[PDB]
Amino acid sequence: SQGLLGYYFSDLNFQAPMVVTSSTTGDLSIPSSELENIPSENQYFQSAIWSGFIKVKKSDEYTFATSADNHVTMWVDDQEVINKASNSNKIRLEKGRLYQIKIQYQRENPTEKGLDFKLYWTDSQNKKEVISSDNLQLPELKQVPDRDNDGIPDSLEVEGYTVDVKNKRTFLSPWISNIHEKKGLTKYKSSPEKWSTASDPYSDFEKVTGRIDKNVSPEARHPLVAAYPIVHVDMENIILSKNETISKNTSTSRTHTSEVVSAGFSNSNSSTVAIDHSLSLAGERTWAETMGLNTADTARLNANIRYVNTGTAPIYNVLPTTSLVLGKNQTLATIKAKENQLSQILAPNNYYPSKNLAPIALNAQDDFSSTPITMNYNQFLELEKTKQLRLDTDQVYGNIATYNFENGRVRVDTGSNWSEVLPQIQETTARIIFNGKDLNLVERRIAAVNPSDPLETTKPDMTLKEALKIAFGFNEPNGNLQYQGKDITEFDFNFDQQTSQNIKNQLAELNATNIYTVLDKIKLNAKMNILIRDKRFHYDRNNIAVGADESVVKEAHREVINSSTEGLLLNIDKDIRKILSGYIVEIEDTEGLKEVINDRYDMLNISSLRQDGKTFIDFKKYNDKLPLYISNPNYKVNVYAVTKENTIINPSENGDTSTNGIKKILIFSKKGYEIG
Amino acid sequence: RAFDLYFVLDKSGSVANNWIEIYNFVQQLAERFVSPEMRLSFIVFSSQATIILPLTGDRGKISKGLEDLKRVSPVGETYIHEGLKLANEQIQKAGGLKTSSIIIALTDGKLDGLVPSYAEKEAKISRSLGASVYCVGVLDFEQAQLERIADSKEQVFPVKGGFQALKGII
Ligand SMILES: [Ca+2]
Ligand SMILES: [Ca+2]
Ligand SMILES: [Mn+2]
Ligand code: NA
Ligand code: NA
Repeated sequence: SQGLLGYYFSDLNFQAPMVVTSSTTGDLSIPSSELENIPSENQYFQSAIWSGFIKVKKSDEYTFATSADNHVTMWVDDQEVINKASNSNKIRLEKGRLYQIKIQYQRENPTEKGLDFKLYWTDSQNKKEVISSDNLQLPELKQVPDRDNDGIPDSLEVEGYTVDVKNKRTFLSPWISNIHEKKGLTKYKSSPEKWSTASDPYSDFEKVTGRIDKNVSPEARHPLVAAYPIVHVDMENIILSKNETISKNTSTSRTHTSEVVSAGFSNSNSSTVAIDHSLSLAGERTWAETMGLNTADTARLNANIRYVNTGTAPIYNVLPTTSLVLGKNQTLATIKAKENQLSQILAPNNYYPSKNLAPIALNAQDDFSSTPITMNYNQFLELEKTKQLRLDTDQVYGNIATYNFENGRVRVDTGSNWSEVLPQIQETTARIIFNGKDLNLVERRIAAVNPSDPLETTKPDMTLKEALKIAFGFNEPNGNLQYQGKDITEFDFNFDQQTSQNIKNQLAELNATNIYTVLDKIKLNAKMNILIRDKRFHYDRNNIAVGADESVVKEAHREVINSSTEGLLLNIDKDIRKILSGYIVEIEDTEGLKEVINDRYDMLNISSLRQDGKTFIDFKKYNDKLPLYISNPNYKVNVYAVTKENTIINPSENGDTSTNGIKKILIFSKKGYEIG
Repeated sequence: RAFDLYFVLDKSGSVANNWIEIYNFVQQLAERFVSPEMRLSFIVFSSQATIILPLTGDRGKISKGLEDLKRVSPVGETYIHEGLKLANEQIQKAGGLKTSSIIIALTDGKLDGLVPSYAEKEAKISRSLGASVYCVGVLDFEQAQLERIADSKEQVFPVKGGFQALKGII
């Protein structure tokens, strides 16, 4: 990365820091050009301090010197080397050893903006240069008023600072109201008592300075947003066989369990898998019949899975462990990955293995010693009847890649473990779970005060507004807090039982009756849970969106680009599609009598996405592959949507496999002549 | 001694432009076998199977069954086995091995997936109950497929021209 940490003050006595930055060489200058975010009068630096180390490449005697020797004191391994004069003193330096450096600069009469200042050295062959790049390095800023040793002066963390990117340098400067609002950079605040305000493995300084794992989420580079991994298993397809074939696609959703109407408290990871209930082959009946499975047999299960990181930090040497579960609590299997033999890293917002590669098989075909996953007869009927699995993944994530100030590199540190860090994060942050991205539950944690901790007294205040902006990217383009074209009021706020009381009291105290009016006034505390959900959808107890009002569903199908005896072409919104398990096509006569075309619970999967983004609802697919034949132009073709919560997934107790009885929603109805 | 007659009628999308050929064939068989001793049943199948006319010898009911068949709009997959099942069930309930029973299936024999084998099995069940299975081919029907359902190639005729042949074989 860089060399010496530099602090520049507008006063003469180390009290008002205007710039904290580092420079790669002995050139410690800050020209006029780079002072754009400092008030004009404060652009006159009357003192500065620099701090770090040199490692030298050849042992030798050296003379240090600066541009302004009379204004400067310098120490090298705690001995004075310049002092109130060009005190020109040879000092021995051995190669490979590190020597502490401190330069002090005081200038009363500041006739110039910025600072022109260079640190030189001369070897014994009398060669004088500005100290070059691979000699100076930073002080060790690991767990001059800087209580938590992160490198950011206490005063700045508490009053607030801007981080400005130069050409190489990052500038860290105090927040001033009438200059930085206008320009669109954020006001950072952090705890002067906490090296990582979020209690995570990266310091406030590492975060805002980019001395951090390149794979940490960009939002988690804000010192109030926690950087930690969040991993679940996503199943893609399953294969079932008789043990001595049924192949089905699956969809999986990371889950969050409410209690009884209220957001939950646990920090576990879980996903629920839907097994596709649509037909694979034309005459198929019950899974059991297709297989030849009699009453005393066993079934075997195999599946492809990927790991999914929806957190804000990467994982390197240990995947979490997972129970494959049926029903409430019949573990079918433990899924372990070999420790310390990951083939890549598992990055935030990414998969393992990545999408450009084959997924993991629960039983790989090379591996004759992998554990078989079996089911008894009774359980296989359960699986057929519920078509559902759950994957419970623990929070064991392995070692952390942390920054190292003597290397300037990021490396996996074997003394650093996510197990030690996670509990601290959980304890000192508020949790928000938000589903606006594509209706998937995404979790974030924000540093917040425990009002009862006597040392938390100096942690930044966190409002609900700021938390949404910094953690999720809500913004206020034109007065209204929003997320990607969706107003905040299109989302519902739900809290755990205790948070709920706390919020309600805050509102009463504010005289507010409506949380949307006072988002900037509502204070977050540690250990709060907030669940934020798109208002258009119905949610099951896991908070998966499983449906929507009839009105919403009907509206989302208004735009019918093209209709014909082969089907419908429409623009349907990506979220709506996610909650429909299929469609039913029906022909109606003059007298109201009806006949479903695709008249089987397993024949509803007739809709598909196109590359242009549009949905095709394919009439041919279960019409022996032909367009519908409408013998009479006064007949209607009616098309119905079926929501997830309404899907039938097996034949009736009476063995009836039709669409008879299905709760369905009318979304299109035209006469033969109105279609063409 | 005389016959119980079971019509198993393909109303899938693949034969929709020929429903009228199928209807006509049924009407013209209903008009030949008018003896009061004879009973018929009409079954239709696409992706479900439905008894349009329960086995019966009443002339009014048959006539009503024909008007019903005339209203059929063919659409759907071709689950022939669900059609033969409904025939078999009615046969079973009729006395089984007791009756002289006959199934006539009208179809193009274009079957997908597991339907060929489930039709083959239902066909064999039919014969196990003392019934003969005939297949009348619609359009460019699959010869082999229908031979595997019907008793033999003797009981496999085209629709076009197979009224004559099929009445002499009775
Ligand atoms: Ca600090
Ligand atoms: Ca700090
Ligand atoms: Mn067909
Ligand atoms: Na790092
Ligand atoms: Na999981």
